[PDB]
Amino acid sequence: AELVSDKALESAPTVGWASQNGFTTGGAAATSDNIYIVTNISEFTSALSAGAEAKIIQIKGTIDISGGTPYTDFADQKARSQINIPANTTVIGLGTDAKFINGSLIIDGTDGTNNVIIRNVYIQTPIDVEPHYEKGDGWNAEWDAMNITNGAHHVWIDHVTISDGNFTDDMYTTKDGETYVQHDGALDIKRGSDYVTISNSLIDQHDKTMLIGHSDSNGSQDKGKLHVTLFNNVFNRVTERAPRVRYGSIHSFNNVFKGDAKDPVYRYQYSFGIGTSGSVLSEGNSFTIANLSASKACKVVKKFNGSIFSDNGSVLNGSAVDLSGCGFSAYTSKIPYIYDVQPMTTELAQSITDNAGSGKL
Repeated sequence: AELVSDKALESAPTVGWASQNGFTTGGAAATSDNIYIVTNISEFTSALSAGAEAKIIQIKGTIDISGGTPYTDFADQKARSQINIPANTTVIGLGTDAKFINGSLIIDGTDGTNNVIIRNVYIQTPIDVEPHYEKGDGWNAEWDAMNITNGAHHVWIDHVTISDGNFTDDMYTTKDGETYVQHDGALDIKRGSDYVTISNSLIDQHDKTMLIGHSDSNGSQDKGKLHVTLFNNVFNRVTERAPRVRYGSIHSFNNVFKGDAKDPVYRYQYSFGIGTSGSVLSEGNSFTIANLSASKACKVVKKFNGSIFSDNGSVLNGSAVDLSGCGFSAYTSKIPYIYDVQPMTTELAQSITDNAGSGKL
């Protein structure tokens, strides 16, 4: 097929981990026969089967991963909804309505997957039709919007939007006196994955959001990996976990967080969650949390089994913050790439808001 989106040939920016120890170029080097334009699930997987071949897959309209047939059970959903992205792929949205629904975009590096670029597309979080019951922990949903696992590396998420969509948590029903939880995390990055850059993206309206380093026992595999750079993104109405990281080395700068500690549906808990052996370097970020007094600024960065967190020139409700008294060790590791962290202002944050997410490339 032909190439419509001209920016489809782009590679991740010099800035970020996805450009360290190798470049992320997706299917740029795709041959004309590896340049598709899918409009439905059949075509989508049909193209994706080019496997490790350089490919440019253009999304036109909404792709209903369910193919119109709702999932009968867990098996069914597992079987059909987990769409895999093969190495050297560039999934780019066309125009403003590039959307995916009833599924999960999986970047599983078990078969060597690497060098992926999901760009300019909306992914509405999937609804698990058969949540497991962890007695004492109640109902638990299974699928995310996008999962990067099993060593996957050199992935670039840009102008992507992950949201709950037409089905938000306040629409949950209740099964056996418990709340039928049908949403898992929005974006996951686990089991050895590395070199990831998320930019100009929007995660809006969701509970458990981004979990990096799924388990704090997996250490050995996760140790010294999971380098994620997040900049110019917007986390709006997300309950917890901008990055909630174990082992990882998160670089979140010039991002826009906006929520409300008393929201009716997604109550702000924190943004950065420093987990076991995790480290986060926050800079020039904008934290606009309704109902959050400056005298409680440390609510934005919560501890777990970690401590390495450093922030620079970020703001809470339009004014400089000081997380220094929150009790964290300094981020001593170096950032290999060169970068310009712009001084966060109302203009900037306002600007970042306008250009974050799909349909705005």
